Amino acid sequence: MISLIAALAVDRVIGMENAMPWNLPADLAWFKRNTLNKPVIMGRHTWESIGRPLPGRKNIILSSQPGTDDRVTWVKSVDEAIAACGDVPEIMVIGGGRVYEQFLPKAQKLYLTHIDAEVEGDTHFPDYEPDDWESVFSEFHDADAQNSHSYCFEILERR
Ligand SMILES: NC(=O)c1ccc[n+]([C@@H]2O[C@H](COP(=O)([O-])OP(=O)(O)OC[C@H]3O[C@@H](n4cnc5c(N)ncnc54)[C@H](OP(=O)(O)O)[C@@H]3O)[C@@H](O)[C@H]2O)c1
Ligand SMILES: Nc1nc(=O)c2nc(CNc3ccc(C(=O)N[C@@H](CCC(=O)O)C(=O)O)cc3)cnc2[nH]1
Ligand SMILES: [Mn+2]
Ligand SMILES: [Mn+2]
Ligand SMILES: [Mn+2]
Repeated sequence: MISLIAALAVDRVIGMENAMPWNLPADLAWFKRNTLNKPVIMGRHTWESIGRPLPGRKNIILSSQPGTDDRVTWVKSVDEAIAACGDVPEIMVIGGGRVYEQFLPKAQKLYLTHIDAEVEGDTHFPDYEPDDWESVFSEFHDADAQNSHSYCFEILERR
């Protein structure tokens, strides 16, 4: 099974200048819980944005060019990325925009955080078709001293 996980600001913005400008510790904790002990697939730009391997997960990087770090696994196509995960119950696709576009048609589940924040971005989550997806979990949180925007955790499953 393939799942996508992402955090979206207003208008599906996910990034600006190869960074995420907000800071929501509760959402990063949600990301860790939902990805630990699973393989994670990311594009090369997102690898550079994170800047180090994510511990406790098999890190698989898509790039058309040879890899430059043997602490992670490098692959050259979507099918190779999936194969490199092996026989696991759930593969997590962790972006960025280009990678999400390619894996969305193959995904059964979306883990989306909707953040009540406006930021001028250059990368968006794919326009997906709402009719194709059932919301099976949603949990809203007001802003607090650690998290400066309100946010909603949602899990959707392909109908
Ligand atoms: N808010 C969130 O949830 C979230 C999550 C992830 C990322 N982000 C943000 O998203 C932005 C990065 O997204 P992005 O769309 O620019 O880049 P991306 O999807 O992370 O990386 C694109 C790169 O991946 C490689 N690639 C993708 N598909 C491939 C394929 N089929 N075969 C081979 N290589 C492939 C290519 O690398 P080569 O050029 O080396 O061939 C391509 O240039 C950053 O701002 C980041 O902070 C946000
Ligand atoms: N919901 C969601 N939020 C995100 O921030 C997110 N980020 C990415 C890509 N970028 C990043 C950037 C940093 C870390 C990171 O530092 N993660 C640590 C945090 C642990 C914690 O804060 O408790 C990790 O071990 O996962 C992960 C992904 C992909 N999907 C996402 N999905
Ligand atoms: Mn092929
Ligand atoms: Mn197999
Ligand atoms: Mn806000």
